[PDB]
Amino acid sequence: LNQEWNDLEKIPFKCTLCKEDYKSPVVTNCGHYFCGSCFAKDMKKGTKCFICHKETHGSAKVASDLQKMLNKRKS
Amino acid sequence: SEKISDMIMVRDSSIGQLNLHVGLENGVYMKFHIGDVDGSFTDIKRRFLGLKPVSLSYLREISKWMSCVVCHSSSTWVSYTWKNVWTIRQLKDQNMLSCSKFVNADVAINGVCSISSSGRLNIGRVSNFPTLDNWFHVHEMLQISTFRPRTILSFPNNPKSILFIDNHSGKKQCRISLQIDGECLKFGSSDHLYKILDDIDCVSAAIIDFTRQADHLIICAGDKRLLTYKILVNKDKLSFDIELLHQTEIISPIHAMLKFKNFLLTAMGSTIVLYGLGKKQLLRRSVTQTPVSITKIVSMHQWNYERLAVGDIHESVTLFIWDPAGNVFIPYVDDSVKRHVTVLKFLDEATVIGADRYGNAWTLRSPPECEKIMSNHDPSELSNGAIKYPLDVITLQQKLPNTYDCKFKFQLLNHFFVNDIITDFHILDSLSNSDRPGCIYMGLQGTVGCFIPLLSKGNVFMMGNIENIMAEADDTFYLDYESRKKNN
Amino acid sequence: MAEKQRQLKLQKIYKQKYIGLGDESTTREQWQRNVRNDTLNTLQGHSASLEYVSLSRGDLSIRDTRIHLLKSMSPGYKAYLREE
Amino acid sequence: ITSVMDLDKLQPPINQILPTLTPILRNKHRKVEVNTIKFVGLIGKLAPTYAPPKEWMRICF
Amino acid sequence: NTVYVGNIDPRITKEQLYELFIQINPVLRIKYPKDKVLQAYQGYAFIEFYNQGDAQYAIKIMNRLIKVRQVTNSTGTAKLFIKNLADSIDSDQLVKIFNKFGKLPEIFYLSNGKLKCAYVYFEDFEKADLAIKSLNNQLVANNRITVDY
Amino acid sequence: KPSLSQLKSQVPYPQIIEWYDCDARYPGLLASIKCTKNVIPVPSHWQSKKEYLSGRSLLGKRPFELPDIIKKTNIEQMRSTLPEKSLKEASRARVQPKMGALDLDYKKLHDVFFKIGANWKPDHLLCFGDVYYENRNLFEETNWKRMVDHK
Amino acid sequence: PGLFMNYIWAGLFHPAKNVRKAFWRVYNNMYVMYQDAMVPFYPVTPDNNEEYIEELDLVL
Amino acid sequence: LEAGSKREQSQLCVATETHLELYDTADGELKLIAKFQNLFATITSMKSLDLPHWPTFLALTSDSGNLSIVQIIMHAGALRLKTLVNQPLTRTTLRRVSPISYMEIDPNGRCIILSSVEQNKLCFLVDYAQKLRISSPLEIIRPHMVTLDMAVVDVNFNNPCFVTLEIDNAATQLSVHLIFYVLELGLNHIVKKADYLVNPSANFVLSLPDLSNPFVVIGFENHILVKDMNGFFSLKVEIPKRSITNSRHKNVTIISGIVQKLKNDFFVLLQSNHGDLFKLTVSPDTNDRNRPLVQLSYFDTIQNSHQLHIFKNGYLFALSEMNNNFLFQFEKLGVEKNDFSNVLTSKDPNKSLVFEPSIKLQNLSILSQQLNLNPSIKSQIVSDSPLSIATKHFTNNKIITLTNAVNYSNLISTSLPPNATKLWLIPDPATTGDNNTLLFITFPKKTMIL
Amino acid sequence: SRHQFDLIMCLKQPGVQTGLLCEKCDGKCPICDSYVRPKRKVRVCENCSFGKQAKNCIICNLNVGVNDAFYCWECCRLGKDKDGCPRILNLGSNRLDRHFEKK
Ligand SMILES: [Zn+2]
Ligand SMILES: [Zn+2]
Ligand SMILES: [Zn+2]
Ligand SMILES: [Zn+2]
Ligand SMILES: [Zn+2]
Repeated sequence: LNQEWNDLEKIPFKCTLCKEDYKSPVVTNCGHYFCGSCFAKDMKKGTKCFICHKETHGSAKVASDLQKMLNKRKS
Repeated sequence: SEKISDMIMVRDSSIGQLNLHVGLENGVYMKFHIGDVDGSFTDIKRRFLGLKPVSLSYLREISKWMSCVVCHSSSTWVSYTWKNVWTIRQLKDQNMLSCSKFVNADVAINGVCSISSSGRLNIGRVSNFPTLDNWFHVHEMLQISTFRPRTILSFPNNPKSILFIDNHSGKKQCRISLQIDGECLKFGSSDHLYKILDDIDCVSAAIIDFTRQADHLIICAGDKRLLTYKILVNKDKLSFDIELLHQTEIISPIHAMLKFKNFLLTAMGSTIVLYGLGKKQLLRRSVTQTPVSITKIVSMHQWNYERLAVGDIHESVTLFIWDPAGNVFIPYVDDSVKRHVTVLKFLDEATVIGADRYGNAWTLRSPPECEKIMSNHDPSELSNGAIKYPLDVITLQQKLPNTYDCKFKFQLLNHFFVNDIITDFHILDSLSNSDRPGCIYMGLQGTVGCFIPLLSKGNVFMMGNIENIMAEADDTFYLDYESRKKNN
Repeated sequence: MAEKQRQLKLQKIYKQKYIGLGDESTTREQWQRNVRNDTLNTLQGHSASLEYVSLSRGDLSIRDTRIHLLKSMSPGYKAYLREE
Repeated sequence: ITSVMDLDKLQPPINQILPTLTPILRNKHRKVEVNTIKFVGLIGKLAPTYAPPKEWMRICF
Repeated sequence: NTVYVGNIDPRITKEQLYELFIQINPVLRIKYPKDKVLQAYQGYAFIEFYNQGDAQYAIKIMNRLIKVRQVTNSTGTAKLFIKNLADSIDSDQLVKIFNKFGKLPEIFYLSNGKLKCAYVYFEDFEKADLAIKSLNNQLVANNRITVDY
Repeated sequence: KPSLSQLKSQVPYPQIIEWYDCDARYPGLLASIKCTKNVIPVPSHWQSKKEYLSGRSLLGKRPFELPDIIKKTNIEQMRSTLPEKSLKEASRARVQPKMGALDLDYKKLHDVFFKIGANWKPDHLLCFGDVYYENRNLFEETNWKRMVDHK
Repeated sequence: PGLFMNYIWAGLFHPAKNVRKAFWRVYNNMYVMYQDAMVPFYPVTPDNNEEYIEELDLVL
Repeated sequence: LEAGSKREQSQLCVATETHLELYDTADGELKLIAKFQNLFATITSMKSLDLPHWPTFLALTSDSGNLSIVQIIMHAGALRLKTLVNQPLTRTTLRRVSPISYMEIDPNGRCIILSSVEQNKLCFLVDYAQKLRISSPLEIIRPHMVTLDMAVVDVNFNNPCFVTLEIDNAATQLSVHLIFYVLELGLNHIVKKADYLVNPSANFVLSLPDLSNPFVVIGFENHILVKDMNGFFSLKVEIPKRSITNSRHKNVTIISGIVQKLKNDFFVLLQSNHGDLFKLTVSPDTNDRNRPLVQLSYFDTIQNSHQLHIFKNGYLFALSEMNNNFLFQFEKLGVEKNDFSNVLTSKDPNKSLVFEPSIKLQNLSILSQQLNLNPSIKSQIVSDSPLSIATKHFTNNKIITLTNAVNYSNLISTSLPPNATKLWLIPDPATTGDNNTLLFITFPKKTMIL
Repeated sequence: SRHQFDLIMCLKQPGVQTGLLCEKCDGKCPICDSYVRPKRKVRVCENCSFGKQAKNCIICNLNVGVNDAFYCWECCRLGKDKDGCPRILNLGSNRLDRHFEKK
């Protein structure tokens, strides 16, 4: 029922900006992931996600959980 | 955005929320909720206060105990938070370059020491805070005055120097009291801070500058006489003098008058009269009979000397145009419904805000069909001569001589009901540096309110949705209760 | 027929509750009074509109304006003032 | 039984029930038409996905 | 300011009359008279102007062929060439577009309609000079026009 | 029973008063109400035995035209209403049946009312004092606005 | 009620006994829903009735 | 509030159309406790009902034609205004037939009674149980009678009575007559007991408690009466007067009239237009028979008062009409009945006393005020940015500047040398257990200490 | 009733008792007779209460009542809510005439 009337990897490993390995990784209020250099540069132009185009507010967490799942050892 | 000029971090005990208070350079102030465990930044709250880098500072106060961070700029903003709201405000002291708490005898609570922008150490006691509950703090045996006040004026050139007039309840008499800036004035060399005029009682008054270098006062006695005095401030003794000149006879009581270009624009019961200044009396520089409907003019107001707006007791409202070379006002727009106006203004050149005796508050806009025409022609054309009117509009005149006389009608633009009787509107260009220009009204039973335009298309949607949520809440709760009894 | 004679029945029931409902043949005298008594009721009723009238009159106490408005609902209040 | 009990664990199951009802809608009387239309509309709410949409159109007629 | 305009082709419309007379000045109203019930046109119409000085001008200026016939107009009782017209462009339309340059035409048509060009004789060659240049080229109804002597 | 000449002198707009206003039980009041600032006269089809709507104009009224924005949704083509199935072939359709008759697109329908036709408002509507008299026809008047502007 | 009543005042008296009869139904329905909401809108002037109410013209 | 167990009748709730507030007393000075949510209706009456066997919950009738009995209650962390019973009545608007604007309550809490102006009057009969319960209403409809001043008689549990001044709407002459009603609990309907025609001047009624067939005080223009229900006694007392009578002078009248009784002492405060405030007593008149003697004497006066209330404390609350409500306590309790100088009696009704109003305010004492701006006839805006509004004050006639900012008082400024930036403060560690405190300044070059 | 003209409502001062509707007339507004979007309970006068009469549906007044009766939203906007007791007194022309024909 779809109404027209009305182990998945969702993490790209290389950046959407660097297209390179995540270094000094970043989390947003989404599951977005960037470099520390990545996310800072996008806000120089874009208001929102490079992907969702939802409101980031410049809000960025240190993403160490990324480096974890980017470890072969996880956490 | 811009480089950070200053920053502070404060935890307030009640909520335990840990707040990052960030000034900026360029005037923008900001605040952040901070997570204790995670460290996240949420709940960004910005504001714009003055133009100058901010440089915050921090204090601890009451009213239960409380903490607020004042903000230094062109003016000081305190930025406390009452229960689960937070309100930046200003402070009556023009500015303070840095501010820090102080405790002393003589008994000090809220006491605070600081350095003025003149660079001068001083003490203060911060007293009233505008919580959402009260929000305006009043300042100035059994105490009864015999004079019951009548009106208040402001000098047109001097931005705020306010004049006051009263009336006796008894033998007709009138007092006048002026104040510039903080506190009153003495009368000449006299002890008294007021003047008493005798045998005059003011139906309505206005101060008007016929010439740029002087100011005059105009009173209407009930006797049907129009008296003109002259205001003299010493500057700097400083004291006020009032100086009699003319006596002028009038047919009507004159419930309204104002300053049109160089002139008194006074409103007789039926008709408009435009006075200039002369020696020995003041003299009629123009007259306009009104269209048939209007019996009195209760109030009237202008737009940049081009246009008038004229209220009535019973009928609604009318707009006019000043026609030079015709030396008369020619009506271009009327209203549909009967509305008893107490007061009336212009938010804009095509629109109007008003009130009623009965409590309604409404806004009337003049239609675009009339805006193209009034934009593409010179006013002298309207009375007689050729304006090319669409086929339809004329046929409404012939079909309805009474209704469409003018011949256009305002489209009602807003209407809303507030049970007071609105006495004054004040259209403000901004409130405390806010961008949105508000219009703040004030009522009879005592009130102040405001109409703020929402400039979004996005907000008006949200706010709309929230008004609909809270509006029927009592119905929703009740349907959930009924249906939860039906089945549980 | 059956409907039209219901209509009469509600007319006499509504007129009792809401006092003035003109029917078809209503004296101008009759209609005008109902217009006078609703204005007097509204003027006194709203607290703004009782002030605004009291101050304008210069009546000594708000309360006395409110009785000035109710006695006016009687037709013999014009006569009664004249004999004072 | 159907509204009370879970659908997934109904024994017949549903997808076998609904096609048995559609020829019952032709039963005239009333007790049958009333009690059936309440049963069919139940499944429209609770389990629409079972009968294929050409079956729902056979009911709409 | 009322005009009888007759000898109309039984298919001329009020719209076509409007386009025709509108150039003379603002119109108050037009009526083509038709048979009460069959609505068959009666081959004449009243054209009401706002200014009698316009009605009179129209009478002393458009007294012109419409759908094949010369219209008889009475009281109710400097040459330039245009090429590449938008076919939807008729005399009226042609008049309104160039009248701005000064006192002036015919959009020439054949069985299949607007034929594409026409002329407009201005009372002044100064007017004509301004028409050219300020029109030659610029797109009129999607189409680019050639305005020359 | 005041002659209308007597009755037209009281009134600030003497051109409304008519021969019959003389006979009102209270003409002095009626003439003053009728001439009040915004009152709109009673519709004129009283005194007509015709029943308000009678034929001569109504014979030729055209069926209906969908507003243009809605006509963009293409429904006009899918269901042709202006101006077929044997009864056996119809009863075969109840049993089969056939699906996807309209082939309408749901995203397009929604946008016409909301996104594209958000501010679409009808061309003429009416004004405050326009009652609809029996012989008036709006289809002319609407075009006459459309005509004056474009030419 | 105001913008709606403009249509209904005229024929509320009227000579016709029929036109009159039909408008009164509508006015009766309105007066029930609105008693104090019509009060600003009545088409009554100082001359048009004997008494009027002198306190409607008062301005402070 | 704040007290595990405390009950005291000193506390008061005050309403205006939309707004509603709650104040406390017994601290000697009236405190604001709570302001409640925004009501969005027009409150046309409010009367506490205190019913036997338990807080008190104000019965509140408004626009919307609902009789709404509301209990202000503590919920979550702040006071809320919680509703119990809203009975439907008539239709929504403020309209003459609809039974609001007069609501008076049986003093014991047996029944509420409502009226209109003209047509109907209702009486609802309250009861308390596991949940509050209202009886179906009790109706009386007198068709042409517009009503003024419904005031209600206390009763000792006999059967609730009430008195009104009704004037007929359709008659040739103005005749405004006083009319008693008795709810008969036994048969359960409202009866009209006595009907007496009084002069057209009649203004207001008030209930005299006991006289141990209840008596009412009827304020006319320039005099008072009291009347018994059976007609046995009609007593005139010509109301006193000022000496000066400035300019326009109305016939006087009486606008308020509480009754406060203690320890056989019966007295009633009864005030007039001008603000003058009088006291009555009704005395046995031992010489003739034991029959009433009525006495008007003078009190402090005050500004006009829409309604008056007296706490079980000596405190008095006067709700002013034009602005600025008050709270008085009276120490003196007025001039004794003994004086024949300044006191009027029912012996002869025709006689008139003149007095000189005393600005001293001897009998009462102010204790409190509440600044209200009841009328604000004009105002200006001064200082856009902080948003100050300048306006007057009607009865006081003093300027009032009403601002949005944070009030900052200044005291003992002192000149500091030029160009300072920041500033600090530390409790002085040198003297431990002393108020001494280091104040630091800073300059770009230099740093100062104090 | 909205469509049956002979039936006469009560229109007296509503008391504190709630009207009831039979299973068959259930879900209906007593004024407009619509099944949609209720708002407020009905309230009927005492003199429509008393004995056996109180139980019967406030529409047909024949069958016994069970559920409460609500006014629909539209009847609470216009105000027809508060006119009075919304109870039908007579059984009406339609109900009688069916009855006699059947027997
Ligand atoms: Zn990267
Ligand atoms: Zn995202
Ligand atoms: Zn039923
Ligand atoms: Zn309904
Ligand atoms: Zn009943």
